[PDB]
Amino acid sequence: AKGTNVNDKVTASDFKLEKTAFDPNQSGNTFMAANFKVTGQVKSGDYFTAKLPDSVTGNGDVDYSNSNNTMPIADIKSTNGDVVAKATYDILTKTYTFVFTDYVNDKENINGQFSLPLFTDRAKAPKSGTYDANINIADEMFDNKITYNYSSPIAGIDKPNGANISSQIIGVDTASGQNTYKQTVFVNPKQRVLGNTWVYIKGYQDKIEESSGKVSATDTKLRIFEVNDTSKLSDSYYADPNDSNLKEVTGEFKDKISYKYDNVASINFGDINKTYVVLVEGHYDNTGKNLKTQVIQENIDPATGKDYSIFGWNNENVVRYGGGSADGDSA
Amino acid sequence: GGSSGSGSNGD
Ligand SMILES: [Mg+2]
Ligand SMILES: [Mg+2]
Repeated sequence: AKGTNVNDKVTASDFKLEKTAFDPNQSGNTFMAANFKVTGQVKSGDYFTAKLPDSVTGNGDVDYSNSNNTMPIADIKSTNGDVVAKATYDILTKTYTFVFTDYVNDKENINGQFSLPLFTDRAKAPKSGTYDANINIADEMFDNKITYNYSSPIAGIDKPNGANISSQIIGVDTASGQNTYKQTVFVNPKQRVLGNTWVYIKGYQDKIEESSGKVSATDTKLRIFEVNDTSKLSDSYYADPNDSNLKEVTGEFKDKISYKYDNVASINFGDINKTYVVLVEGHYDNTGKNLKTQVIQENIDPATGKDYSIFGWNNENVVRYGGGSADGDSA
Repeated sequence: GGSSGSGSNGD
């Protein structure tokens, strides 16, 4: 029974970010860690909170939309095993709520510590740069400066007509059992002149038997957006379908998409000129093995006819973990 | 041995 907010009775101490700068596009993240003391006593149901700013998240590329935007967090326990608090995280409000167990009833003067992984907010920190990241714990603000150095999505063969494609898995549902994923593909970020262009989306890289991903007309939904100003796309791979910079052309690709070949989707872009965003809504099996994907783009020269080029891009994500402990007095 | 992400599962 979630009851009373006792932020006024808890105080945080020794706050440090594990590191202040990283690359979210190369599995970069960090941790917030701190001690806390409960001046006074509490009981089963009392709770305290931590709150994340716009710049960061607490779930990262793991999606919890099909799970009521609530992600469970590892129990906070004593030395001798018993749970001292149950912890939860709200994605939408970026709120950590630690609610005490009955363990704390017959206890007094509770001290503890936690370590929680922090990731980027691809939507709200869409560009590489230095952001403000002031974390709140127990009605107390801790100022930090965070710095995201994204590996640019603008990548490809180094000829004026060379294939160039990038992608990123920015959402993965591991909790629901629905097993879904959201991936953003950047087709032609160099926006160079390309001829007879083809794009392939695989959910397996080199070995099918090694990536859980599944691509077919059933498990995969695709949306395609003509970009107006490539100068305004995110470095974080986040893409807003309702951005005016994007124009959905999905209705123009009816007879240009194929799921015939195993675990791959073909997209006949043809003679293109601009950058295109492809929103991918896919699924992965219950084989328990990892989700590994690959996007491949190939093209000729519009002016020549020869001058072939092909380019591949691998994706995979890593899981981090939270940790916490606490204790009081056995009387 | 390219782009990769990171996230949390809580459990
Ligand atoms: Mg306080
Ligand atoms: Mg297939």
